[PDB]
Amino acid sequence: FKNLREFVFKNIDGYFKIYSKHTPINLVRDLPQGFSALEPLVDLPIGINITRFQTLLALHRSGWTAGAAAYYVGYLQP
Amino acid sequence: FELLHAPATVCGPKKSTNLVKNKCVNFNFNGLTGTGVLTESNKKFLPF
Amino acid sequence: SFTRGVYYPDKVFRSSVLHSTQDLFLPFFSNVTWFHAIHV
Repeated sequence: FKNLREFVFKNIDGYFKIYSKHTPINLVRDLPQGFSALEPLVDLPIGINITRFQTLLALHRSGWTAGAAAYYVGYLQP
Repeated sequence: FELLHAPATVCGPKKSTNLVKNKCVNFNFNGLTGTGVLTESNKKFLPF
Repeated sequence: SFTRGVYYPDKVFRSSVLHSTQDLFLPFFSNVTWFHAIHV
């Protein structure tokens, strides 16, 4: 690939926080071995609980054939 | 006026006071309260 | 996961200091579930 998107989504006390980072990296697959701190990019007072998460994908028309990409999910722990 | 379990996104408070430099003053910056002198600084703060 | 998932804990600015905080973080070198958008 040529670019890396990093996002952290959290929901605490009714505020939902999105931390974002862009890092251009050339790698076939998997996360790069590089340290990047994610700068908070959105903070919104949503107010509702979040128990389920679903990502949205861009379907490429040929019958759908999605683009070759890797999306990684890591659960935050205390 | 509704007050439920969520962020209170409707408010009316605000405080525009004139800043004074190089003088020992009591300052309140958006909820941070302290006492001291305020000076121009060369600290490169990140935008957030 | 290697060393990724670290975010700024707050809007507090710190210069040349080590700061220890307990927040919700992604553990280092943890197993992360990865999926491919394309289906063959």
